Amino acid sequence: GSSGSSGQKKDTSNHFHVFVGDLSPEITTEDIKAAFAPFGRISDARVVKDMATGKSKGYGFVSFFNKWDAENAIQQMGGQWLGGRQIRTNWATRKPPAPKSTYESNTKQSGPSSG
Repeated sequence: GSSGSSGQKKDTSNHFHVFVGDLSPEITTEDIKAAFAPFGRISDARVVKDMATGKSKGYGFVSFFNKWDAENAIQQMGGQWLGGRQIRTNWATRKPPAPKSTYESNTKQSGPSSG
């Protein structure tokens, strides 16, 4: 059959992670997995919980194997209702762009030598 395994790396590096918030107080990890299921194949997914009481933090995270899945969800899901309340979605992590670019030739040399 056609090769290519689903995910042979325990680390979530080649995946597209998505931030999720505004979740209801009962919304579990399975609620999120169900909600984002029709948008793509999920691997990592959880409901953030407070480290002092162990109760719902309000936010969660999801991670899709392909970009197109995550992109679709961020746009569409960001305004939909889950558990009877709205939710908020965006990219879990990003990187800022560079300011500007130019070119130069200042780094000249000669090196009158042989061997």
